[PDB]
Amino acid sequence: QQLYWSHPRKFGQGSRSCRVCSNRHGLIRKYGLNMCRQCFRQYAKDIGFIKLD
Amino acid sequence: VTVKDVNQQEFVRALAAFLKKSGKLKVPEWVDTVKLAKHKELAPYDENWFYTRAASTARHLYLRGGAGVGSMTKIYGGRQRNGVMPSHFSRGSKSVARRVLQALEGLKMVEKDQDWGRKLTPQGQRDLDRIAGQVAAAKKK
Amino acid sequence: PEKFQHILRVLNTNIDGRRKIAFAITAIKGVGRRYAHVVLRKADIDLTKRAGELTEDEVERVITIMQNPRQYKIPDWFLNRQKDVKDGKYSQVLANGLDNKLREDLERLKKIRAHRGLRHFWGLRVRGQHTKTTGRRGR
Amino acid sequence: LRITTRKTPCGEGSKTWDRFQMRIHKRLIDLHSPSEIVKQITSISIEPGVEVEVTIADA
Amino acid sequence: GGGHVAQIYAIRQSISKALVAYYQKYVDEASKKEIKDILIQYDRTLLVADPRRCESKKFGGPGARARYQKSYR
Amino acid sequence: TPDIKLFGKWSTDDVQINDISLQDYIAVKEKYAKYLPHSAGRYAAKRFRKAQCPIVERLTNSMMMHGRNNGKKLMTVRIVKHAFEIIHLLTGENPLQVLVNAIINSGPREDSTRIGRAGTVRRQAVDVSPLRRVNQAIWLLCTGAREAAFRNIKTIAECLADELINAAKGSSNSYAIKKKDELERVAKSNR
Amino acid sequence: MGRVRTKTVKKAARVIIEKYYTRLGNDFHTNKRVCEEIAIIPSKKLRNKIAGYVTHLMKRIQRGPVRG
RNA sequence: AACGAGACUCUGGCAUGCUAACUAGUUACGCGACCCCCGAGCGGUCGGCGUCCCCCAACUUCUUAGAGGGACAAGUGGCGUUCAGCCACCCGAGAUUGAGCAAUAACAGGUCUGUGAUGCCCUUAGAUGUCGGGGCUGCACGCGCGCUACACUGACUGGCUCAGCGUGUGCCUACCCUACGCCGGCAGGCGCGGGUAACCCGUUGAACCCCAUUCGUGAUGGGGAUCGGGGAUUGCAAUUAUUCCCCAUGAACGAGGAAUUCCCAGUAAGUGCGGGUCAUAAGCUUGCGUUGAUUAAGUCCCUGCCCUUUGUACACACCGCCCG
Repeated sequence: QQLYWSHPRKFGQGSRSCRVCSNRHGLIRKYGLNMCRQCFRQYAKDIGFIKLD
Repeated sequence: VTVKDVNQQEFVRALAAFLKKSGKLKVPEWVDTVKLAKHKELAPYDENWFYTRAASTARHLYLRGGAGVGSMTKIYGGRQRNGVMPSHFSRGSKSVARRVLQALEGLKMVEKDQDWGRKLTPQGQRDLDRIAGQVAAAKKK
Repeated sequence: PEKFQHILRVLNTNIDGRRKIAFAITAIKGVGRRYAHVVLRKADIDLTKRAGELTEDEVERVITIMQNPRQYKIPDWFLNRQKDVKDGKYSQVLANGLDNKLREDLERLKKIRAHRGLRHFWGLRVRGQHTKTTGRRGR
Repeated sequence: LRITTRKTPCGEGSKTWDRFQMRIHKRLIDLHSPSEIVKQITSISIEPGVEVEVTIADA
Repeated sequence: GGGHVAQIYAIRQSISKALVAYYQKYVDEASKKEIKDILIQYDRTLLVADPRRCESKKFGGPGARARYQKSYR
Repeated sequence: TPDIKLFGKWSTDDVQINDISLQDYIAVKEKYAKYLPHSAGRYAAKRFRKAQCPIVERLTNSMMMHGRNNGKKLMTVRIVKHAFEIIHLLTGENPLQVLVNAIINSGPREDSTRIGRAGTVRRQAVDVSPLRRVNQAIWLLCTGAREAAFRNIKTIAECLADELINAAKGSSNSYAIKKKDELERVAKSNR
Repeated sequence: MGRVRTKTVKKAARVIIEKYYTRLGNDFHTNKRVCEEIAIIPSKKLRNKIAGYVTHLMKRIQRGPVRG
């Protein structure tokens, strides 16, 4: 078949992935996020936060 | 007297002179080519800057609990003009302060004590308060 | 007092006796203010007086301490040039030789015709810079 | 815990943000008594979702 | 706490009240009532305290009130 | 003296206000004399509250302007201590009486304003408050010393003490007594 | 400034004076504590208001008859 | 009668009252040790300076965070129909400290490149689904947001002295914050140790400011653009210079047209710091401290908005409509 399929991803914006579906572009790490800012908003009601200010 | 009582601008300018009389302080060769910190743009005007800075070294050890080569630099560091970029703080030289403190320790006015830092010898503490009253003897406090 | 002399000529640039010694010397190319406050102290003379108050005996020593800096124990890192390239030594370059040296390195980078010499010959910025909104002479 | 992030997906319109916050609380009661009756009585009689951590010694 | 300046007002405000308290506790009323009239005459926050502290910034400005420039073309 | 502060050396007694009009917005000695000009930072939250604070402090406030000098009130007080010192050596007076004359001589007597008629500029002459006069006179002379020392070898202290002399004795070599008379010359015309 | 009283205050203020006319004084603090016991006002700031208006009404009721 | 307004939530400002603390302090001695007679005295002691010693000491003012209280136009004087309220003053924290939440109806506003949300259409093996290389940085030009400057109220070199909001390895897949010792001018290297964190970094020993030298009205030592050579760090790789450091080179610019933005009290302005993105890297954004003014207590002139009355050939609503 092939002798390659991959090349070093060890750092950068391609070796971390966000939990929408493996979406990116929307660089995220904060306090152990790995969680997408669009959906973070939809989880304002869900637990982690309730808005108070 | 305690060194607290007197002015400190006066303190150093008599303590620097004191040392240079007594043959004290074996100085590094590099002393006429030395910028003295990363945030300067020039060498000092002073030709006896080493004597002056050793004064200020020994004084701070009298007050605070004593700390190493890192902390001395942080006390001395200032503002760095990066030109077109906005100014920021940064630390100065290290290898100068590492020669200062070892030169003092050769005279046994300081010594590596416990709890991660040099502390000033009782012989050192004697000599500070000895000249502290000499300041008040001079002008009149 | 001290009416003896004023403006003078030294190597390749005319230096006034109006200004302080260190700052006067800087006008000569290849010598900045930082380079001069060293060389004066190796020469063991005052920098606290004017350049018109130096004698001929003194300034004769200045240029020697300048042009052989390694032999008067000014460090290698403190020079303009360390291993020029294709000349094999540490060097210190002064006024009219500086320009001659400079023009060589331009010529060299069009000889090989690297990216550098092309950018030079086209009159565009050598280093990583945008030219889209930078320049104008034109508009 | 502060989180200061965009209120608008796919940024357009007037620039707005949103402050969220979580407030944790800690407090601890020090006892000195046999470890048996402590570990017996502690883990029971807790209605809400509130955490407890027992330590062997600290002093 | 504070800067070089605000410390000066703090040490003044404390020593003024310190003196008063010593008379309030070990000496009679009419001693310290007198001293109170003198200080509060040229009140300059010797026996009182400012309630003013910094306001919290909101977005769209570098300051709490000042705003970024607005362009229509 | 033991019950009323000087200035650190300068008497606030033997100081007068030589108008009946402009007193009760110029005061410096009723009990308002203090060792230094500074405040805790109360100066204004009412319209009347502005008036009360000293003239010497007001002068220090309006001295620091134009970007680089804002928020440097301690540097500003250095310039004022030299000012009085230079004024006393130079002419020999209670150097506050100099300043009081300098303020009173620089305040306008009549002023103009705008009025909209026919979409074209017309002007109308009107009068001026005592509180306006004081505010204007403090502004004008401080602009002089700021202007002069912008390329002169002379320091701002020297420039400012010169500017209070030529105001205190009118002579039209100051930026103030010039600019005062310009306004009044307009106010005569359109009236 | 501003701070013109709303209708929620003026509705209950009238009621509380009608059915507990006797308990009232003309001091702020006494009329507060009465309103705290004869009813519950679910806020603290709201309580401090309703007392003050109850006080201000009771001044006028000791003159001619109120029409509210 | 209902929704919005208000009420409400958070935050700031008032507690020598209450609650309780070696992962927080203070005071008190017990102290013994160091220090100088520096003051009475002699060096001891008494007093002064911090640190170790501190307890089975005492306390909770300071620090921390919980339960409570306090402010209501409450009192007084004017004014108002004497109603609803408004103005001044006493007490004092004055009835506005700043934010969060926010109606009906609408827009052919933005987003199919947040979405394993989704219709329809297209494409689907010579693929619009994978590796290697290049580009999004390419310039005779036009515009916007900002940063740094044009000096003496300054720059430069020494000396003194103050802070706060936070954050940190054991996480993503290979990675943190750093004290201390040693080596180097510097970037940096190297050896050891702590930190799950009011425990270690950090009593965050920051800048402006403050104090003393030097420069002298000079495109000057102001300004640091452009540009040559050399040294380090990150990475698999640094060329079209990743970033950082050293020496040299030394431009425009000497207060800015027509126009125009933003701001009312710890506010504007000056000044530094933390977080975000981050293998390496903020001139950006988001928060925080520090220094801290001048001017107003108004008005409908301009720009715009709310309510009533009036006129209309308008309703795709004056950016409208319409005439020769």
